[PDB]
Amino acid sequence: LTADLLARTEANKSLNDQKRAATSSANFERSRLVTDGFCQFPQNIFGCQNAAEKGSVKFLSDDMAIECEGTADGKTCSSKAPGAYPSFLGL
Amino acid sequence: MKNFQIYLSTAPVLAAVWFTVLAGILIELNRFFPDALSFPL
Amino acid sequence: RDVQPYAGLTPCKTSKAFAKREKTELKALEKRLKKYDPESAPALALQATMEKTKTRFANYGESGLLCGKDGLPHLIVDGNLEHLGEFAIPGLGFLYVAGWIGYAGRSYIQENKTASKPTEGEIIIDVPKALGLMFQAGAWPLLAGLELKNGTLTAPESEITVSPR
Amino acid sequence: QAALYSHHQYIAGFIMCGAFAHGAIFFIRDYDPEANKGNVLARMLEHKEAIISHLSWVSLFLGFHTLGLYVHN
Amino acid sequence: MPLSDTQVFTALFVALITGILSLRLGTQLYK
Amino acid sequence: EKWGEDPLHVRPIAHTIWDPHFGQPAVEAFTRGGASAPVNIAYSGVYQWWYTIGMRTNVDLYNGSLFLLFVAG
Amino acid sequence: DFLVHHAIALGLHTTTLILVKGALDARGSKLMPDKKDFGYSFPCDGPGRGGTCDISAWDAFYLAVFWELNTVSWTVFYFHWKHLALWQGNSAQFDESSTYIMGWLRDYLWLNSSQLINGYNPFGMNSLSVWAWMFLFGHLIYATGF
Amino acid sequence: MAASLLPSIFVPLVGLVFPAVAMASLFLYIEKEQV
Amino acid sequence: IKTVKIVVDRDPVPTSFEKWAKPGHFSRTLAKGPATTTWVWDLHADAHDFDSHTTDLEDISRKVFSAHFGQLGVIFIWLSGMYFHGARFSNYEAWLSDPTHIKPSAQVVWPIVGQEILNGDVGGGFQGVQITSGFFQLWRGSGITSELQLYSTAIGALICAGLMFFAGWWHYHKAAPKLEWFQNVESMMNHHLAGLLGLGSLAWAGHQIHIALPVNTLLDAGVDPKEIPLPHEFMLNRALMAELYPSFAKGLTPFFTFNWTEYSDFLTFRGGLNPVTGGLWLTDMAHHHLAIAVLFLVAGHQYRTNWGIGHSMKEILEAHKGPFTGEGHKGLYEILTTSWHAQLAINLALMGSLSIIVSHHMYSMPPYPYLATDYGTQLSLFTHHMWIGGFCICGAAAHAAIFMVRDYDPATNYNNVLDRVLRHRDAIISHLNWVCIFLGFHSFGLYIHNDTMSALGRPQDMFSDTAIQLQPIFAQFVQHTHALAPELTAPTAAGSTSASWGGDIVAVGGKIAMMPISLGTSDFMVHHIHAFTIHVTVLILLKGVLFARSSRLIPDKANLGFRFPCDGPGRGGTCQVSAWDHVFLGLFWMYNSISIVIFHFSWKMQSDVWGSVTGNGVSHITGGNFAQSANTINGWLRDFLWAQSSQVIQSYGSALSAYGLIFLGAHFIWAFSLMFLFSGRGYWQELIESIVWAHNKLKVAPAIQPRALSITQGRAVGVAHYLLGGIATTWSFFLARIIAVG
Ligand code: CLA
Ligand code: CLA
Ligand code: CLA
Ligand code: CLA
Ligand code: CLA
Ligand code: CLA
Ligand code: CLA
Ligand code: CLA
Ligand SMILES: CC1=C(/C=C/C(C)=C/C=C/C(C)=C/C=C/C=C(C)/C=C/C=C(C)/C=C/C2=C(C)CCCC2(C)C)C(C)(C)CCC1
Ligand code: SF4
Repeated sequence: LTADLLARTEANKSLNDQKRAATSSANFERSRLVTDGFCQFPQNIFGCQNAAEKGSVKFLSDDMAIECEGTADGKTCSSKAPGAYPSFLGL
Repeated sequence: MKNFQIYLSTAPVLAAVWFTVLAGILIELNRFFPDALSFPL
Repeated sequence: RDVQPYAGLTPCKTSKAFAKREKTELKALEKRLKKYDPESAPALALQATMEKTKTRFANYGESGLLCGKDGLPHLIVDGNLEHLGEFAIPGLGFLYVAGWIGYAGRSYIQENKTASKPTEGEIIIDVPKALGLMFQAGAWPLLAGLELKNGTLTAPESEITVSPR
Repeated sequence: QAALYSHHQYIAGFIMCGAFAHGAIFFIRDYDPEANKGNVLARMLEHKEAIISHLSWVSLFLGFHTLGLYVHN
Repeated sequence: MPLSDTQVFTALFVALITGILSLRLGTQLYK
Repeated sequence: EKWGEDPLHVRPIAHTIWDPHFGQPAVEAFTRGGASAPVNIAYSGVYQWWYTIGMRTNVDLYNGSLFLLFVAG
Repeated sequence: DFLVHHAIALGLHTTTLILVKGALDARGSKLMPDKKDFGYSFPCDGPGRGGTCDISAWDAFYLAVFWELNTVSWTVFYFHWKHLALWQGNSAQFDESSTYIMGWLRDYLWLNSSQLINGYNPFGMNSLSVWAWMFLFGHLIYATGF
Repeated sequence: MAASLLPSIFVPLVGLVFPAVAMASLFLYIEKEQV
Repeated sequence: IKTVKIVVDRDPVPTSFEKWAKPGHFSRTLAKGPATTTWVWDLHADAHDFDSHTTDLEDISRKVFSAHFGQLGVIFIWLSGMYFHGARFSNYEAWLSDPTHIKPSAQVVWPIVGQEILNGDVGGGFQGVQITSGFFQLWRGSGITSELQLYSTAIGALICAGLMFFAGWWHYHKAAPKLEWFQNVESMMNHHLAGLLGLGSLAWAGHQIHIALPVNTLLDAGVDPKEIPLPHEFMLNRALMAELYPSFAKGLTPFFTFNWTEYSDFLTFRGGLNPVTGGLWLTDMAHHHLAIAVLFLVAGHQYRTNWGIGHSMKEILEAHKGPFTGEGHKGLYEILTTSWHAQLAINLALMGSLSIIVSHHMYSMPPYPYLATDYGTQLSLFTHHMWIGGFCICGAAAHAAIFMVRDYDPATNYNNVLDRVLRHRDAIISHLNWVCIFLGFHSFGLYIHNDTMSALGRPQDMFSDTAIQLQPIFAQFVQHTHALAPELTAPTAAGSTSASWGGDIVAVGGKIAMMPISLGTSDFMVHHIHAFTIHVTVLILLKGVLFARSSRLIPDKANLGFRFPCDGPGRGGTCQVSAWDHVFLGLFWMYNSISIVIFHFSWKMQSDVWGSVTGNGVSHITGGNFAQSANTINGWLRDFLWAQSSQVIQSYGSALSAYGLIFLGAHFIWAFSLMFLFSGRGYWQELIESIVWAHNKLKVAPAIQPRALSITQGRAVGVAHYLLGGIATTWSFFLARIIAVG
């Protein structure tokens, strides 16, 4: 197993680096969504995480998009489950 | 209920609420009018 | 605005050391930026910080600030008309606000002193009456002037407890 | 120059503390309220609370604002 | 020019007399 | 005397050190001025004061010390 | 210089507060009306009446000596740093770093303590070893006082 | 000669001999009974 | 022989806000109302003094149980917060790919007043406050590879916090147990060994085997976290788990036939550190937790509860007596089943000692991947758990004294092991004081003599390694026996417990995970210093406990209370006689000692262990100056305080500028504490009188009369601010230094 897993680590390394950069950028931008003007007063009435999950966010949503991009087939993605009840209060 | 409101009206809870709100307004003013060394004229 | 030099302090807008301060900070920001690729969120955050630094330095230039040899703005508090916004106007704002706070407090303590159990209301604040007195304390300077003129601001000497000496 | 300045300032501060201590001692041992009745000294005793309170005010103002400006910087 | 030995010892003997006088003053104070 | 000759390039000497606890590096490091023994560098300004008042030689200082010994007696 | 002179004013006003309070409440106060009957220096009047520790005028002096040492240290720190900047020929160092406390802690205390603490070390000693020993000596006495 | 002799004598005299006699003497007086 | 059973009073107290509206309901003097400003401090001081509220022990026990429930809810909130921040405010996923070069960070500040500079360049295309809690290393060692797992456990922790609060409400307002429920200590031990520690360790061993072990093995092999199969795919798919570790192809047959040697691939006794991650082998930790689980499960069947097999702890106490100890341990069962404070004293003492051992064992044997290499988290964890330990020990002394004043009954302790201690407390305290003096004189002169000799230019007369050899021969002997343990006395161990004993320095990514630690003369001197400082803290605390009820100065001290300021200026002056005041001074010395322990740790690790191998020997952080400089107070002042302060004092304009600001602020708080410490209430009360005159002049006089702090409260504030300022100064110094140097 470890042989093929290392082989596809080598074959997918660039995409996972992009994934890690995107999630880190999302996590950092999560402190600047009002200063930069992404989840302002209207859009963040509910959870701005829910805004990123459902609506549109410059960085958070990006991660939401690539987080499950190009993952292993057959297995549920390491970054997110197939489904889940909504985050507690969009938190 | 009413007693809880009275409990809120206690000195510590009211101090915490009043300073929470005050810090909030001061932070918002320093966000929308940032970096104010002096009153402009 | 263009301010005259005063107390051997040149205006910050025309000060070379002020420009050096701006330059230095902006270069530091660039250095911090260089390690981040432009697409990532720290790069945009640092660019926004650079913008903020530029507009701060610009605003300090235009606001008629006097800089020193060090290159940082210096406040003139002697009362000069050209630098009243440094101390006088914010000083007036503080004196107004602090007097409001104090007069709201004095009004509440005097009103609660008439209650059946004043000390319990001292820790459990009657919020409606409190807020009424707080908003009445908007005209603190007037009401304080009335108290001073009528002699009820200050308690007489005989009523106050003093040491036996 | 540095040693002499430090020397005389520390000596001065101690001497000042002694002056005030000996005045407290004067008030205890040597002050006669009956003989000093009505003079400036008995008047000092009469408005001592005002003096102490205004000293407390000026000290509090100076320390609040000086420390605040230092912390701000 | 260093001080001569006679100078040092004369000053030291004057000091010894001064010290004797200091003892006389101390005894007189103690009374 | 030497300090008077070159006031700006001679460190004043306060008094010789005779410490039994000194090691050889201490004896060799505390020998400043033109002393042949370990010394302390007079930071009290007495050299400048005595030079300003006209004292120039060790004999004048000795005469002054003897006179003040007599005054103390 | 503005900020340090106001610090000095704080120190003088507070030391004077403590000392004038001691002098004027020497003969009695509301906590202890008959203080003149106990002399200048007494320990306290017991734990009763809430507690009367450091109530005597002697104790007011004892408290004011701390503030006096603090004020004089502030003045002579100001003197020494301003003059050191003058004597190196770069007065800009003080004029830059005296506006904030870290500047005093770094560019004056930490910066000028380098040669002092190196009076003696594992690589021998120099003429400042006695002053290093006295520095640590005074630290010892200060702590023992605590 | 004074310079080579007197320090080596008077430093122990003032820092070991005089302290010993003074402390012993003061002890004997302080502990001396009133009568 | 009472039967162990569940007992409850149904609906003992109604749920209502009427008591919230009325402050000080729990007392009688505080219930009437505030006459003076002392009332506020009295309210907060006796808020959790349940013994002084109600006389009956049943209500106290219920209050303690539900308060414990509330604390556990608070802890679960804190854990939920930490995991949630590690999910939405961190670079844990980036750090997973590059743990050696990315700084862990799980806190990002809002950009408001220029504080955005605190968001440091921690790596991974991320900015934030670098964290030193080691949470990233813990999560990696637990097998967490995605932020969703962190979010999921954070939400679980929040649910559990809600459940903990609900349990406290249920067990105070709905189903409060009776007193006879809490007094079932046999059952308590049976459950808290077999079920809390035993089953908890078994559960964690199962997690480690089924989730952490495969995930961390793949990470060790170099597999990308985003390509690793999910934990349920390892726990459930036995073929997938057996691919990594072939013993899983045999199922549970070896387990149930005592063929446990077949599990040797994933249950090992390797010892030492993982060369890739620099942490303990996870197979070793799994086998550890398994054996711990078994040992506690067996040991939790010691005590008889409802079936005749088992022990009665009263009997095994009373049967232990001897010629020197009179009646022995008779009556201690009554002490520890009818006094919460006695139990609290024991449990706090052991918790504090344990936290200390935890710090030692975690620096020396780093249990987490990429923990040792991260010097900042390692120093932070050591220092933290040291401070927690010293505080808990001081509290143990305090609660020992509280029991001794309040809950000690001479009738039930006639000639037992405690009464005889109270009957020769003079000998104990005099010998301890003598020991304390001896230790201090010798150890300090070891430093002061060295200072003097160095200043006099006599290095050959110093106590350094070169001049006079005070070698710690016994500690070196222990190091030798432990380095040779895997050969003779621990033959099945493939390696030593730690690399600190000797040989084969462990390096990960250039930096040293673990390095054998040497012990020269400086180590001797600092360890005897540690013993000195410990013995003085023990002197203070034990003197307070033993003289809590009486002394030759005050015989009637038991009725004065545990916490009183003095007995007056009589008898020459009776200040700080109460055992509370001993805890005050005891707390002070505790602080002092910890300050030396953590300084020794920091300097020794920076000088002789931490560093970076470059193929040409070790390049330590400070260059190994400890062995030749840590024998002098000047050496600590210059080469440790002055030298290593450059990071914190020059931290302005960088992400560590917050550490510099805290450094100054903590200096201020310490000096501010000196106000409360060096002064007394009488002065402050008179100053208040003058200020009250000023207020009365303007008719601003408060209804609640202003009062100076009580003398006990003044000492309390002084010690609290002193400990805060000193510890926060050391915190800012250590964190800024170790983060900047790396
Ligand atoms: C960032 C700005 C800032 C901040 C945070 C503070 C903070 C503070 N100031 Mg400072 N101050 C500032 C700017 C600031 N000041 C400036 C720009 C000025 C120039 C006007 C002052 C002048 C000033 C004075 C003169 C005093 C303070 C005092 C205080 C403290 C209580 C103030 C208050 O409202 O209490 C609540 C208010 C009350 C309880 C009412 C009390 C009376 C108030 C302070 C003034 C009203 C009296 C009236 C106008 C006459 C003034 C006479 C005066 C000119 C001598 C507090 C620590 C007071 C202090 O600590 O001294 C002991 C004080 O006496 N401040
Ligand atoms: C011309 C100056 C002068 C004069 C005449 C006096 C005279 C007097 N004072 Mg005042 N006083 C002075 C200066 C003066 N003092 C100063 C400057 C201070 C401030 C420090 C004080 C503070 C002061 C207080 C607080 C009190 C007095 C008292 C007294 C009286 C008794 C002194 C005593 O108790 O015995 C002699 C005193 C001592 C033997 C104690 C000296 C202990 C010193 C501090 C030890 C110092 C250690 C040393 C320097 C370290 C060496 C170096 C180290 C490296 C080893 C006496 C009337 C007391 C009294 O009852 O008044 C009526 C009293 O309560 N005075
Ligand atoms: C650095 C240490 C320190 C500091 C800050 C103070 C401060 C003070 N002392 Mg103390 N004192 C100290 C050491 C110190 N002392 C020591 C060691 C001694 C020897 C025993 C004394 C002896 C002493 C006496 C005997 C007297 C004072 C007095 C005073 C006041 C002088 C007036 C002033 O400066 O007001 C400015 C006040 C301050 C700088 C205090 C700190 C206020 C902070 C900045 C505000 C904090 C706000 C912030 C939101 C807090 C967050 C906390 C949050 C967690 C709740 C002030 C409260 C005098 C007094 O009462 O005058 C009225 C007085 O009579 N002190
Ligand atoms: C298998 C049985 C078992 C287990 C696991 C525990 C576990 C615990 N007990 Mg103990 N206890 C037991 C049996 C058990 N108890 C028995 C039989 C009695 C009666 C003699 C007591 C009486 C007792 C007292 C008097 C107190 C405790 C306390 C504690 C907690 C200490 C805090 C700690 O270590 O956090 C470990 C934390 C965790 C393991 C996190 C999860 C927390 C939950 C609560 C664990 C569930 C345990 C529970 C027994 C099972 C649910 C039963 C419920 C549905 C009825 C800990 C949770 C103290 C406490 O904190 O009170 C709340 C306390 O004051 N227990
Ligand atoms: C508490 C710790 C813990 C836990 C939970 C597990 C759990 C597991 N281990 Mg591990 N293991 C552990 C510790 C643990 N292990 C330790 C310490 C060791 C070292 C000796 C091992 C060594 C080990 C090996 C070598 C193997 C396992 C395996 C397994 C699995 C097999 C379970 C099974 O079918 O057995 C029988 C279990 C049961 C009969 C219980 C099921 C009962 C259900 C829940 C009843 C519910 C009924 C309900 C009332 C009504 C139904 C309807 C309702 C749902 C609606 C399981 C996931 C095997 C595996 O497949 O791993 C990949 C395997 O080969 N374990
Ligand atoms: C398992 C731990 C434990 C438990 C259950 C208790 C429980 C109790 N203790 Mg013990 N104690 C402990 C640990 C513990 N303590 C430790 C570790 C110490 C050493 C410090 C002590 C020292 C101690 C003393 C000396 C005394 C007690 C007392 C008490 C009782 C009353 C407490 C109360 O209402 O105060 C409520 C709590 C407070 C007033 C504390 C306020 C917070 C302080 C100032 C610290 C905050 C520091 C903070 C972390 C820093 C940041 C602050 C920030 C906001 C700026 C109660 C029985 C008192 C008693 O009468 O016993 C019967 C008593 O006199 N305890
Ligand atoms: C650096 C400061 C300092 C020093 C030196 C001491 C020293 C001492 N304290 Mg104190 N203490 C201090 C600060 C200090 N404390 C502070 C700030 C607190 C917080 C309030 C305490 C709280 C406190 C308590 C509560 C207790 C102590 C105790 C002790 C003793 C412990 C035994 C010991 O050290 O061996 C002996 C002494 C030393 C090693 C001190 C240094 C002396 C050096 C080595 C010089 C040796 C002789 C030298 C050559 C001089 C002779 C020649 C000379 C005449 C010229 C000792 C007298 C304990 C005690 O007395 O029981 C034993 C105790 O119970 N102290
Ligand atoms: C306690 C700590 C300590 C220790 C262990 C030493 C040790 C030493 N010093 Mg240092 N020193 C210290 C503190 C200390 N010093 C301090 C605090 C200072 C002040 C700054 C100095 C200043 C100093 C100087 C200036 C010099 C030394 C020197 C020396 C050496 C010779 C001293 C001597 O002649 O002892 C004489 C010793 C005794 C007469 C007796 C010692 C005690 C006996 C052995 C106790 C035995 C009790 C026994 C176990 C009980 C048995 C009972 C049984 C019968 C029932 C020695 C290495 C000298 C040197 O250069 O040598 C290297 C020197 O010149 N020291
Ligand atoms: C500008 C100027 C001028 C003027 C000046 C002046 C006028 C000054 C002053 C000064 C002063 C005016 C000062 C003062 C000081 C004071 C003090 C320093 C005080 C103190 C006090 C005390 C110490 C007290 C004591 C006592 C007591 C406590 C009680 C009893 C009594 C007695 C008294 C004993 C001229 C033109 C000439 C010149 C130039 C400059
Ligand atoms: S506390 Fe204040 S009053 Fe009580 S004894 Fe100590 S000093 Fe005298």
